[PDB]
Amino acid sequence: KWASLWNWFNITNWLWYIK
Repeated sequence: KWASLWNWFNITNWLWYIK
């Protein structure tokens, strides 16, 4: 299902900190 959009939607929180 559309449950394959949150696994990355939460990454933009820490990954944004990594970059």
